Amino acid sequence: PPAYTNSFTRGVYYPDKVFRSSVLHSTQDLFLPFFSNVTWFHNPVLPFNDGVYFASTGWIFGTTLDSKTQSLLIEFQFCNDPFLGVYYHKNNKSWMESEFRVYSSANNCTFEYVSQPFKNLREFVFKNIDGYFKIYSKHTPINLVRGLPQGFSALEPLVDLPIGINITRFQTLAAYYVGYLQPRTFLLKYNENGTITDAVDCALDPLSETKCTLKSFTVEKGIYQTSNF
Amino acid sequence: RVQPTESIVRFPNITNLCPFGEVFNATRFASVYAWNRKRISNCVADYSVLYNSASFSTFKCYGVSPTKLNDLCFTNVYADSFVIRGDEVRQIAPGQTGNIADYNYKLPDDFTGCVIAWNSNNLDSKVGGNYNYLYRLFRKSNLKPFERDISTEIYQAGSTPCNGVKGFNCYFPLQSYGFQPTYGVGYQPYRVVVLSFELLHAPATVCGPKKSTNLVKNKCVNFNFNGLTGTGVLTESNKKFLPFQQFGRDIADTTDAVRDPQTLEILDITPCSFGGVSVITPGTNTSNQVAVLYQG
Amino acid sequence: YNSASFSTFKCYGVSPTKLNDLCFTNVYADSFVIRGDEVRQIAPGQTGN
Amino acid sequence: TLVKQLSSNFGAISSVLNDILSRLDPPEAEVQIDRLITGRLQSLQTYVTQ
Ligand SMILES: *[C@@H]1O[C@H](CO)[C@@H](O)[C@H](O)[C@H]1NC(C)=O
Ligand SMILES: *[C@@H]1O[C@H](CO)[C@@H](O)[C@H](O)[C@H]1NC(C)=O
Ligand SMILES: *[C@@H]1O[C@H](CO)[C@@H](O)[C@H](O)[C@H]1NC(C)=O
Ligand SMILES: *[C@@H]1O[C@H](CO)[C@@H](O)[C@H](O)[C@H]1NC(C)=O
Repeated sequence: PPAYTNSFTRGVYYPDKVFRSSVLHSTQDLFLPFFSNVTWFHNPVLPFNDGVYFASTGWIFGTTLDSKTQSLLIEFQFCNDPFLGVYYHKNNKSWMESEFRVYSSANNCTFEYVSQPFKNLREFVFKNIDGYFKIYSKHTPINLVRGLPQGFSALEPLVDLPIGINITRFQTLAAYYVGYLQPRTFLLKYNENGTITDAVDCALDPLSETKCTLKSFTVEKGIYQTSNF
Repeated sequence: RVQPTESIVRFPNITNLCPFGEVFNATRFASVYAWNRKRISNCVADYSVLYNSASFSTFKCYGVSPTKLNDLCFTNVYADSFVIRGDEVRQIAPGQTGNIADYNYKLPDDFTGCVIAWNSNNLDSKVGGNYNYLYRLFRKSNLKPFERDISTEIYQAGSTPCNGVKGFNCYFPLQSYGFQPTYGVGYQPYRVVVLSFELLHAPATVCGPKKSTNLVKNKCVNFNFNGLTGTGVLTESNKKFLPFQQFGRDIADTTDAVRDPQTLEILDITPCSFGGVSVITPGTNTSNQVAVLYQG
Repeated sequence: YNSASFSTFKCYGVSPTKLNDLCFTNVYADSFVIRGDEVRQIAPGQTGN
Repeated sequence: TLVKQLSSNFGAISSVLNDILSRLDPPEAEVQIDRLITGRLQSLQTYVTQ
């Protein structure tokens, strides 16, 4: 039973590696359109389009999920109901990972990486372009229950892992939001500290595309021309 | 304008050497139908040291001068190793049509790299022919740049069903080279490698072994930061990058702040003093002394 | 091309999948009947009797 | 607009002279140099006429 909630100006992330300060630069990249309905779930298989926006208060990427093609985890024969189990022991008051039934076996492996061992809100953006798997995130503390906070917050990149394989489906491992990225062009405002304070759409609203044409956040009273029909 | 006084060079300290033994003459080479791809990172790529392990008979590049390979550092170089016939070396070219160039591994029009191939006499030649190497001949549609095919279906010609239904006009697209030493030189096996890479799209990874020098500030000189060359003063930067920044641009879209690869610091860039020179005179007939005026 | 009634239907030097889309000048046809062991002899780069 | 005109490749490899000079040999350098020069000259002519 999926639920639909309107997005509120979220999903802006630094498009490139360059530092700009107090500039009104514009660029085109795979972004999240503003005010778009996003599925709300409270473990279905979700198709992976050109881009995904995950934000909730363990991920599985693959195609067949039967140890026939390599699958990103963060050749595995996934179970019918793959999950993770943390058991609260009675002998000692601690939470151990007694139950582990994520997959069956791993025969062939291409790349393996293990990092260091490891109320709020986590935002995640996944995109595979030119064989690179880039993850964007920001751990933003909030104290709300329902309704994504209004405002803006950039998403700094975490790391790039070069894999470059087919990704069509993904399954998560409890409320989470999933949105889909589309090719769009925004006008990314910058400040003295070189942070993206605000941004504006260029295809949503004729006023927005007027702002896009003028390259400013204030529109003087009068008539303007934007595009061609 | 004032001329630079000296020059400086800064390059990350890397001692690893890129392994080319498997890329060059080795025990096995892949097929054109399933072309192998290898990743090269965090090592040193030299070209003059490539003339002692295996013989070279084809040394050409498209987009990069083959005499500056030790001058500019690279980023994410790709090497594709496979074997094709000797009469197909011209087919591996940007925008040049060909049987392999259409129904097999192709090359994008904006390719920037080198294509290297050498003749194989008996390394990949058998008396009865080499049937291990397969080359596609039939395809429903042309491949997009850097695409692989693994399907073993029987090509469909006409209205007769194929793809497992063997019958009329059903042909297997994969044929065998059948390399034999008795054949002509134009049909001998050729081990071709393709070097594709990106420049200034990310932090530098594979660079030439030319060492860095001590950093000098307050004097505008020729600087080369990670393959970026220019001219300007070097001064400390009060503005602070994020941990994932290394370049800086302005409204003019020109580089002005570059992270030092060695000391991991930030240096601001500003061109040397520049302006215009004008002179005034009270009249040639009256006298000869003149005055000099500078503008900026 | 899709007659499905010819024992041998082969085109050499051109793509047999695209021939009703090319304009030529003259067409010359020669027809004769040969034995079953002589079909392979009739081919480019082939010799025999 | 005159300043923004710099970043256009004009059909050449890149919009910066330094990259072209280092990457290519002198015999092949001119093929991009003249391509850049024609565009920049056209931009200057437009600016001066305006
Ligand atoms: C999103 O779609 C759902 C139904 O698919 C609809 O109920 C909801 O109103 C839509 N949201 C927007 C943007 O109007
Ligand atoms: C796993 O790797 C081995 C060794 O390369 C190979 O023989 C085997 O076919 C691989 N498994 C699958 C399912 O292809
Ligand atoms: C990925 O897989 C889908 C089906 O699972 C297929 O349609 C698509 O062509 C594949 N793409 C690549 C690049 O392998
Ligand atoms: C910019 O950064 C400085 C350095 O911390 C800070 O003092 C200043 O408040 C920042 N400007 C803002 C947040 O507008």
